[PDB]
Amino acid sequence: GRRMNSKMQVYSLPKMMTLHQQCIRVLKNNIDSIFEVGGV
Amino acid sequence: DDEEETYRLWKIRKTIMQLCHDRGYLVTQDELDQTLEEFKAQFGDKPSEGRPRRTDLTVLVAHNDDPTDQMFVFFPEEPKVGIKTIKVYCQRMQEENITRALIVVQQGMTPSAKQSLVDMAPKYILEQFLQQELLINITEHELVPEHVVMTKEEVTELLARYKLRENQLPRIQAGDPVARYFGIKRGQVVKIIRPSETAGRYITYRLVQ
Amino acid sequence: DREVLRVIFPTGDSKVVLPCNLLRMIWNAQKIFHINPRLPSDLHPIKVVEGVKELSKKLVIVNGDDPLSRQAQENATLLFNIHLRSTLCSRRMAEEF
Amino acid sequence: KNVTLGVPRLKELINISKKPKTPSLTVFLLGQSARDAERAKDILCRLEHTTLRKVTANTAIYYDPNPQSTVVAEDQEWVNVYYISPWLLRVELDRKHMTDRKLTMEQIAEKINAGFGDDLNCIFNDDKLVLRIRIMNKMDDDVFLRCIESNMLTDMTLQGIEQISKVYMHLPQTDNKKKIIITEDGEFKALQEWILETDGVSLMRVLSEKDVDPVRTTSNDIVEIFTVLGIEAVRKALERELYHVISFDGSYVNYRHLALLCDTMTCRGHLMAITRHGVNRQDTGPLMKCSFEETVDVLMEA
Amino acid sequence: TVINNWLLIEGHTIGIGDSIADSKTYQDIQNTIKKAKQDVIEVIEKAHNNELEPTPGNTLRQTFENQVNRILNDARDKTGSSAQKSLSEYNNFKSMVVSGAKGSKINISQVIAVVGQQNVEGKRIPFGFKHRTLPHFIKDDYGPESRGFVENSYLAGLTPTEFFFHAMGGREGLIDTAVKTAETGYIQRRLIKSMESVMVKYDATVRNSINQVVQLRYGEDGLAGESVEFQNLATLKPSN
Amino acid sequence: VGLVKNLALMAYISVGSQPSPILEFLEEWSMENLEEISPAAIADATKIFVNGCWVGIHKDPEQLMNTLRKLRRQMDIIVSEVSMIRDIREREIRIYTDAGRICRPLLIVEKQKLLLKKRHIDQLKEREYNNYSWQDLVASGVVEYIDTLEEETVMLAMTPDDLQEKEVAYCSTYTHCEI
Amino acid sequence: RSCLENSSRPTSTIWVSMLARGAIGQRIVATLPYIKQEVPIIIVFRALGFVSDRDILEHIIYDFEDPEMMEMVKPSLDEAFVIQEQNVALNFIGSRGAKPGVTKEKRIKYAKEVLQKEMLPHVGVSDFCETKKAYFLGYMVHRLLLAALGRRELDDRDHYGNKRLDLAGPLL
Amino acid sequence: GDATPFNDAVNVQKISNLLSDYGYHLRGNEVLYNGFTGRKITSQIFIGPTYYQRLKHMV
Amino acid sequence: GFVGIRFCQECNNMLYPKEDKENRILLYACRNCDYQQEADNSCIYVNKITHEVDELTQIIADVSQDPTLPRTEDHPCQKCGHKEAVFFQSHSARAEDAMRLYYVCTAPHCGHRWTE
DNA sequence: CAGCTCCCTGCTGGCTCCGAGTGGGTTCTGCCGCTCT
RNA sequence: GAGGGAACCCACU
DNA sequence: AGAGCGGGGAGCCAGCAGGGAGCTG
Ligand SMILES: [Zn+2]
Ligand SMILES: [Zn+2]
Repeated sequence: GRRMNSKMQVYSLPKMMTLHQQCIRVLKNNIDSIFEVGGV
Repeated sequence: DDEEETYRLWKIRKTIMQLCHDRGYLVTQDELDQTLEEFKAQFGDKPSEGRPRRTDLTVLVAHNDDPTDQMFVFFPEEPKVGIKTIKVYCQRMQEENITRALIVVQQGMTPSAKQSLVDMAPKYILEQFLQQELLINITEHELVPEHVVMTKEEVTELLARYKLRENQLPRIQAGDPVARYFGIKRGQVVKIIRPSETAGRYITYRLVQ
Repeated sequence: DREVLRVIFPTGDSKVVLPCNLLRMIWNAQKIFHINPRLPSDLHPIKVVEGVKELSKKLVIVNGDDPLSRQAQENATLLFNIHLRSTLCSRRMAEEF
Repeated sequence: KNVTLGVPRLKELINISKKPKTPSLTVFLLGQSARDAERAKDILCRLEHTTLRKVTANTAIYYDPNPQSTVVAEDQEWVNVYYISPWLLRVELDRKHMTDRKLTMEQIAEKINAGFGDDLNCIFNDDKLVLRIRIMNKMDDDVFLRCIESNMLTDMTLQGIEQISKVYMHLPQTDNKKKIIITEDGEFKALQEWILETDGVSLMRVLSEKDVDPVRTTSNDIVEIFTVLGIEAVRKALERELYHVISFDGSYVNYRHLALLCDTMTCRGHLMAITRHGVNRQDTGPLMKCSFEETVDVLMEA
Repeated sequence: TVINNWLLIEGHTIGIGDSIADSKTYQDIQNTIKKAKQDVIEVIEKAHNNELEPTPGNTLRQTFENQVNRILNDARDKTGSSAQKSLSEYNNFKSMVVSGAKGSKINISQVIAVVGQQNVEGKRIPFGFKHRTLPHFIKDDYGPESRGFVENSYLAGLTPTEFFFHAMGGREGLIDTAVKTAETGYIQRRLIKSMESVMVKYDATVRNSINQVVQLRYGEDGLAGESVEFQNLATLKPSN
Repeated sequence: VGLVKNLALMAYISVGSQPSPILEFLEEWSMENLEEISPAAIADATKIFVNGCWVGIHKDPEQLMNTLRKLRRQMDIIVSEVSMIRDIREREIRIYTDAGRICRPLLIVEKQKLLLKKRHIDQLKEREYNNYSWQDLVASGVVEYIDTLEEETVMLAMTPDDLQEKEVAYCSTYTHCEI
Repeated sequence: RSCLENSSRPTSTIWVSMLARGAIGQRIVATLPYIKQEVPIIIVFRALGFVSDRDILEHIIYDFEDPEMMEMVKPSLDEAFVIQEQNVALNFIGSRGAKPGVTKEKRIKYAKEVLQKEMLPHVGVSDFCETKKAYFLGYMVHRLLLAALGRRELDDRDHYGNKRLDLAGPLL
Repeated sequence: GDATPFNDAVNVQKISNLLSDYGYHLRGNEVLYNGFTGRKITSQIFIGPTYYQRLKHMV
Repeated sequence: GFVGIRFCQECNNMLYPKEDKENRILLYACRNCDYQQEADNSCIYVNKITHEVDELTQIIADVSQDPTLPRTEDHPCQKCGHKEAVFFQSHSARAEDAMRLYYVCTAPHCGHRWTE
């Protein structure tokens, strides 16, 4: 008796993300989780 | 365009000749299946110049059962038709002692013209017909069944058989398109033959009111 | 009759609504009289023809002998007489029924 | 198609309505235009009404005191090829609307000239359309030119019939609107032919056109059929429409009940609606009419 | 009487085991629904890239809605058909449907597989809010669940948005009944009063109260409607 | 049918409030009155309506709406039944304090997390012996009364399971959640 | 449906309507309470104490780079051009009230009290409130223009944001 | 039993397994006997406690 | 395109077009007072029929903050290159013919709006 | 030939209809003050 | 062995 | 002197005001 239930925002990450781009975009999705960057 | 009005005039003529053949007037088979190229041969092609002239398109037919009884079919050249031109046609009716006539207007007539046709209808029978109404034969439509104008003897034996008065029949208006097509007045009875899905055939009788 | 039918029904719909169910009546006659369908029958085709003619005279809707009455009676039972002739054929009553 | 059906169409049928909710035509095509899609489209664009608004992209009032020296100068060349009022209608059209209607530019010019008597003047060329209208030969000319601009936009017929708003071409996959013919073998064979279903009715004008079947072309408008084809034709049409309404569900009502209703509705030569305005105008007794409706008015008129 | 006493022997029931389908059927129905929702998203992204073709006679939103509704109705019919073919011969829903006693096949579809699309005035669930059907949705959401497609059966139970859209769908039917009774009654009354005195007379003609001829024979054949039957003309269809 | 209706269980109809303290707060929170502005400033400023009365314009509607919601969520100047709608597309802020508005309490979701946490449930578990009640939840900024016009500008989560990140993320900006 | 808050008095409804096409263009008129004919809206703005046209159109059209709003207020301006003074506008309104006046002074008093206490009571029922009432009337005309241009969408009658519930309190 | 409308913790399969844990058929059916003859009814009858209410509309 | 209104400077009112045949030019002549003004543009009345291709001036950038508007990451901004955007449709009656997405950059102070 | 007459059309106002059949209930008539002793 | 009307509301099929 | 009398929708039809034609002095 399981109920099927899901939604989808229709449309129309296909992007060559290198090391610095991946690092900055991971930080751009988890900004608030930084305690102390060290010496950056 | 000259070609559009040439096609119009040919179709109007063909419908008029079908109408006259249906009313019982003597119409030869050559004129009944007369085609557009035969209209371009018999008449002109450029009505703006006037090679087919509407006055040249006037039809004279005679009744099958009485060759001294004839019908005119006039085609006025003006869009709106008043007293002057129908009095010209009435003088023509008098001077060639014709009884019935059809006037095929192309836009209409004045109200006083319609009143005047009703006025001399006891003496001379004139019938208004628009060009747009005559651009097809309505009796060939699939909805329109077979209309047959009954002779007064047939009406007499009809009301004798069914023991009916005239007012106990179904009615049809005098301004009905098929009643106008067959040119029938009050007191005439139309036999209407139509196919039936339960009986096969059914004959209704309709008095012209 | 077939030309009349094709005039009446230009769409080719053979379904009509008619009083007597002739096919079921024929099946009733087969079951009542124990008709063996694999034997020769003692029914002369002229009996079929004349019986259908007399029956069609006997099914009167419009009464009288006036030609107006005759035409109305012919029109009132046109489909049923067509269907009765198409069903009680001498051919169909011999090889089919 | 938004064809009215069910109870509202039944009410539209038995109350003879001068304006049905969705009046429609079923145009059948006579000849190879029934088979070819492209001359079927030619008949479609010959039937559907096309105002000048249906093709215009923009219109503008300009000031050109000298037409030799055009202000706009995007159209200077052919205007000076041509060589009045200093006021100007410059109308630019949408080319897709200009092309799918198969209109040509001189047709628009001659329709302007015929509609307004050619007292004004229209000059055109393009190869980004331009049509330039000036008025030839007490009050400012702006209000007159704006009024004739509004008349050309919302009152003008380029092609088609005015009461018909739009036309639905389709090919029937069902025999209910097909062309059932009898072949040389005596078989019944369906012919899949292009049919048109308009959103307005002008039955006389449509029936009169070329390559339109003047036999099977019909309407769902009962008053239009009565005015065009007669009383027995509208009896047959009323029977067909009532049968459609009843048998859309697959439900069956015997033919004699529909036949009795239509024979009652068309017995007296005209369309007698199933209302007080049809039944209480009959030749029946005053007590029956006062039983139905408008009791006191019927009794006073008696 | 005979069948009621044999049913005393045999017995007939309906249970919660009749709403149950096989697990393979549930996987097939969920696969059909997932495929249909993927097709709906494909149509939405085609219309959003201006790749959808506007059919003649319809505006672009009308043909978009028609394509979506055709996909969802095909989904409901296919899921229902799989569910009602998976039924065993011992099923009670199947017994009462194929006996014709009670229940459509759509009832089996809605009980077992998919309740289906909910409609208000024939269209899908309107944007009652500012371009949303409910405040649980993003704006401009034209998908199945946003505009009233219920992907659950009555056995699975509806989600709250599906429950509210189904309440809108049923309220539409209750309204349609309670406002069509008066119009139908007025139509019936006017039909009666226009022909209450029309009758077959003793000369077999059909006349009204004032003896005008309506039909010369009743139904043009003079026959009563009770004793006529559906028959076939054997000489119309065949070739020469 | 469809004319006589019933309230839902947690639906509460607003009883009415004085527009005044909202009006002094708006006066001392950078709203420029209509009687002291040129019309040329209207074209890019957000109009402010209080009980349908256009009272002024404001040029920072983020901070004004956030300040007003913060005041309502802590039972300050804005009482709990005051409805505060922001129509972003048409640059309007409508404040309704009149009676007859029907509203319901919804949980507040901020940054995809409920503001209702386990300490509230623990305190409500002993309602008889903490004197903790529903009104303290209203005072804690946890639940919020949302009416019909304000429900056009909120993004509801049906369950807190909607707030969880999905493989096909439908929305990540839920504003409230259903109880 | 205007009604001044925290005061039980019956609601006074003002309509601001825009005529159908089938003159030059689209005319905005105002069905005021207790004025039994359709006053043009520019005449109402004149009667509120606004002789000019940047005054009226700044009250109505808030952005002057927008041309379509101007092209739709143009017929309403040009139909009400012959009235240019405040008291002339007051006479033009009061001549078609429920109680006409043989004296011009009585008609001026009638139109003043109608536009003072009956036309939009919620924004102001007191003197010197012509600017707030005129901004709200301009907002009504602005919303009419936005909906007629299609830029804004028509309101829904069944939306309970548009509906209040008279309970035992307001009814009693 | 809890029958709050939207509750994932309660579904037909869970209730069926719970009913099978008490020596009943999982889908609620039982082997009923005819009261008049004593013979087993061939179908198995869905029987269980259901909340009925008596309405004011007495004959 | 569209040409704006012209306003009188003396009596603060509307101007009206008129054609002076003395210079055979176009002047904006007020008819409450005697103020006249020559016209920079000859266009007096102008209408748009199928020229509704620009829905972007009706869009204000503020709609980037709407929590109910859908956000996407697959359509980056051209001006500032932000990943987040909000997408919606044009909701006018004159945009029932189209379901074109209009996008607004979610990031503050950018405000760039585009289509496709 | 200008002004008058005389019938088609467009408009607004008026008018009349709105399913069948059942239970049960409350609340109202009637609304109060007088002129005579 | 038979002494109120009307208005309204709710409900039933 | 208290007792009693008085005082909403939908759709069709009909009349009147506008045309456009014809008519006469
Ligand atoms: Zn000036
Ligand atoms: Zn950006």
